[PDB]
Amino acid sequence: SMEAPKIFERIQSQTVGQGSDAHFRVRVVGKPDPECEWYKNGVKIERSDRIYWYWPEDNVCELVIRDVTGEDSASIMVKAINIAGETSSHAFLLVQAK
Repeated sequence: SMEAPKIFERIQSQTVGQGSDAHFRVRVVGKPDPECEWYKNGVKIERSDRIYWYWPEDNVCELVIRDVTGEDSASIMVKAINIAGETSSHAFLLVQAK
């Protein structure tokens, strides 16, 4: 008895000073536990030392974009998926210089 992912808490838009770190969090459940995928301007995010996502809590998937630059302003999208379905949540990241 599989259950499609359901977002309880959507991601919120962030306006962050260039050089600071951007954080995005979604609370989502599903059976099996859904995998979490993040997209920056439509491009799927892969982990690096600057940008990665993790599970700070079992039902919270978080994206961290460290030391942002103007080049990081973007539409941010998280997609939670498991064998029963997928769902997504959207926000933007707006970077401000100095």
